[PDB]
Amino acid sequence: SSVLVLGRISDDPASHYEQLKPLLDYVVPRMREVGIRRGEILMAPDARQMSSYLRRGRVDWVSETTGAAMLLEQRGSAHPLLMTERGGLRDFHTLFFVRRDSPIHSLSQLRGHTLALQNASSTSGYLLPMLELLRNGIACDVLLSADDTPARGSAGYLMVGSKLNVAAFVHKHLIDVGALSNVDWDDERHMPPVFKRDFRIVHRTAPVPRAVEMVRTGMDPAVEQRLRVVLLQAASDPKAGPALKRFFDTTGFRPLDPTSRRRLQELSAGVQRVRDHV
Repeated sequence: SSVLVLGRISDDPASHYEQLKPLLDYVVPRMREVGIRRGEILMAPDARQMSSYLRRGRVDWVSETTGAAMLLEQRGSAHPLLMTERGGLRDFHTLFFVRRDSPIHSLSQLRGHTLALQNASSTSGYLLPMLELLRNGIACDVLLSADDTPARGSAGYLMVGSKLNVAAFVHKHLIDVGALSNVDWDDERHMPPVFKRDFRIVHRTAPVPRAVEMVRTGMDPAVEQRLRVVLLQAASDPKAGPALKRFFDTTGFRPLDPTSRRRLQELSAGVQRVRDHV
């Protein structure tokens, strides 16, 4: 009530912490006029724990990619505050990549082969590629280990965790295909040029909005309204520049409109379909 709790779903609380605190310290002062005296960070390992936190009022505000955000909205636990823009981009998309020497030239040829995915909360590294497979009728069974092979006829996926692991498992001939975002592709820490030069892109998904600020359901409306106003004016405030750079390189927030509302409804439909089948 008197505390504002910011978080996100995170498999790396050590890095993500420092990405959240600066913006929080910018925001908290500017909320005094609606009750807020202080702030805390509270991350969670997955969507299900974050969702519990949200419903129990232990977290108030999260910044998420849009697939992950819909996982939270589906469980009744949060709703969108603003659309968020990162690295100058409103949208992003997933691409599937193989080694150049691979026989694979199209999504349809994932059949008989393995796919590296990230973790169940990743928009670009799990939700969107699984959705893509569903749309194309490509069965994709979970594989238990890198020794396990798919059915002849189906793809199979292996959860490798990190973005770097997706690149490194495929580079080293351990798994046939990898899924990463288009942003991830041009980012050298997750797609090292030494691996990239040995990869070829074989499929692209349709884009989705890049990210969204979500707030817990039950948030007091004047707190909600004011958090919205504080973030909206942050992009243009010099005093917020460093914090926004730290906050996953956020370069803009904007209100919701009929388009972004529709596109999240579509993406939520797809996410639910991924969840219905996995």
